[PDB]
Amino acid sequence: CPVNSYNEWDALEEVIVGSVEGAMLPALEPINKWTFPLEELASAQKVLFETGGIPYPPEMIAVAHKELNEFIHILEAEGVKVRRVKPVDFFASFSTPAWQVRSGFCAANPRDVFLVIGNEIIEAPMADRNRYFEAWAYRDLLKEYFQAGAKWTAAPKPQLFDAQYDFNFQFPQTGEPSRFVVTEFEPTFDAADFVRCGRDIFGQKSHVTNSLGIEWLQRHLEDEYRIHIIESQCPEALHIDTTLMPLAPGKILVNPEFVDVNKLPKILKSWDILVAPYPNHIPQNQLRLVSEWAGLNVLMLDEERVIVEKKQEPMIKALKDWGFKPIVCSFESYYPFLGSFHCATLDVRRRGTLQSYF
Amino acid sequence: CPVNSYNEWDALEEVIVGSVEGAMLPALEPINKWTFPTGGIPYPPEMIAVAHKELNEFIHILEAEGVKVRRVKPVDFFASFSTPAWQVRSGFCAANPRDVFLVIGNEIIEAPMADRNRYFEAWAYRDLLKEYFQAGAKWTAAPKPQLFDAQYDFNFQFPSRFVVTEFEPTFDAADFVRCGRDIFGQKSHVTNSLGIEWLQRHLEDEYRIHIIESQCPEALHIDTTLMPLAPGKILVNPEFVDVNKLPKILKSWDILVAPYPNHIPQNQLRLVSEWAGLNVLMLDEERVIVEKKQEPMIKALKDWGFKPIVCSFESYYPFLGSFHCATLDVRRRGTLQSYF
Repeated sequence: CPVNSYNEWDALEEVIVGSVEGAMLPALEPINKWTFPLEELASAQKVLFETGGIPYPPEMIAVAHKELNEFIHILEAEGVKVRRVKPVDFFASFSTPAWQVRSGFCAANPRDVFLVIGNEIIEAPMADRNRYFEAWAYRDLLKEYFQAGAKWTAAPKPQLFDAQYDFNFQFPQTGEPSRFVVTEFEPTFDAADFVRCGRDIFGQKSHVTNSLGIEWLQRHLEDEYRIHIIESQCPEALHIDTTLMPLAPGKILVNPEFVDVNKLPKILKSWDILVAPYPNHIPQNQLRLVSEWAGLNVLMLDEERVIVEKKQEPMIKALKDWGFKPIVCSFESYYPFLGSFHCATLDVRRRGTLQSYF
Repeated sequence: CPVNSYNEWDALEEVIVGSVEGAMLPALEPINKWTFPTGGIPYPPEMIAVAHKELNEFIHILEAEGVKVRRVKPVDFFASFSTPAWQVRSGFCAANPRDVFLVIGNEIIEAPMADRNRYFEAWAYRDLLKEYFQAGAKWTAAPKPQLFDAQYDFNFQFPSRFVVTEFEPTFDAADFVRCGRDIFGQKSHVTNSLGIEWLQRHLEDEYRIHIIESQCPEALHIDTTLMPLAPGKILVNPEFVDVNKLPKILKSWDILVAPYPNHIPQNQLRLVSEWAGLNVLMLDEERVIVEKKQEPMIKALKDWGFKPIVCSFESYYPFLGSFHCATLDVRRRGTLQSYF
């Protein structure tokens, strides 16, 4: 079976890599405006439109395609087979009986759309209406893997009625408990709100993943897996792979601003908590949807070799001091497409078996 | 758990029933024209009204027999919708729950349906599905198909051969009938080999799916062809099935060959075949709902030792189903067993 991946670190044999061609800007409503701190909202709301329909600037796609090519060259030189997803018509509008949008998004972030659990690929029930058909660019690959023995399932496709979103939402106060824009109307989650450690999987609630979605995944995986939910302190939370990143058995990288290490699930007590260094560096781009914590979005080729971004000099040094072997790559041109190395990949085959590590 | 159904015959406790409200006529192209003896046109209100009346008496019969009957949500079938690759003028209706979902034990599976107009047909059921999930049910979807032009043979002509191609997995749930650890299915104008193979893999830990060969050139759904009525008793359509070519495993069962109806349903709009009389619903191993004009079937079931419960339902036929099509048995009292 060509699909076999149980965690983030077993020796990487085959990976799907995203594509920035034909990419359309994120839509501001009703989710993504809440990924901006209030002081960034003014600039972002000029750039991003209500329901999509605006392409990424061609020059941004071109520069990102160049760094993507170098990233792929590194992967191949390190012995990984790379499957390049082909663009499709993200510019096209689509509609359901209840709502319509002006375009899709893009295929830059395979990690958001699918979970790989052992020999199974699961299509996520995504809360973002503009991403309703994002699996389409991958269906050639999925049908190939299914023909060769992979399991392939979907969460029920959500309706995404207005009831799924809190239109009175406001960020909590500094004291108050966390809260996000999605409601409990129906199950939704993005796959990248989860990271995989064999029989134990860690997730978070976010602006796209609600309790019903987590409950759905726990029931789907209940025979063999346990899902543990962390609390993020990031008010803009959307995806966990700049917050909590397993690197190897017994080693987990944690964001010091988004995680209170003293409130982490107790199962993590047997592991070494590697607290990420501060980057002292804000990436810049003509659209600015960056978080400074993009440096945590690393990709493990095995328990030792880790791809990390060239300007993340503190992360590179910490990884070396922690015993890893960083392989550096320029990749900040990918950040406006809302991912770095981990977001940009789906690790469909890592050599290994299902174990418990805690 | 409230969802618990392993076959077509264990004592029936809870059922979802279809609705004809807001129904849009079926679209001819590219599937349905090959199944008769892009939408946007409603069913005549008079046709809906008469069907609604007979539907209410069917529901009354079920409730009088101790069954809990759940009704769906009224939704906008008139609305158009579109994907990046295609658009349609409307949906269809919620008259046929049996087509849209498969109930396998405690799991409800949403079918990957080949008919573009039925892409959102699960929407009328989602309040119930979320209730059952909240109460412990498993709830899964086959990957939602793209339904590109490549999925259909537009130059199709009757010869077995069907309109759906092998571009991607598609099936309608009603192309399968359930016998505990063994399930019977068929290829049809909407269910292809990739679709069957998907379901076989999804259910491989506990179930075996046996494929029969339909002789019906218009084949669409198996529940007028092959109908398990009780352990060791299966009703077979003599025109659609060669009894000598049935799966070897059926050797140990009694094959009950359906009588000929000598009756063509009379309606202004006639889209189902004369074999609609096989589309019966079992309330247990003995009580069976059967349509009032199907006098040969009523007599045959009686002689075979069943207890027919008669109901007028021909006004539902223009909506492309009868009793089995119009229901989804979510709970029958029983466990998973082998019957072969």
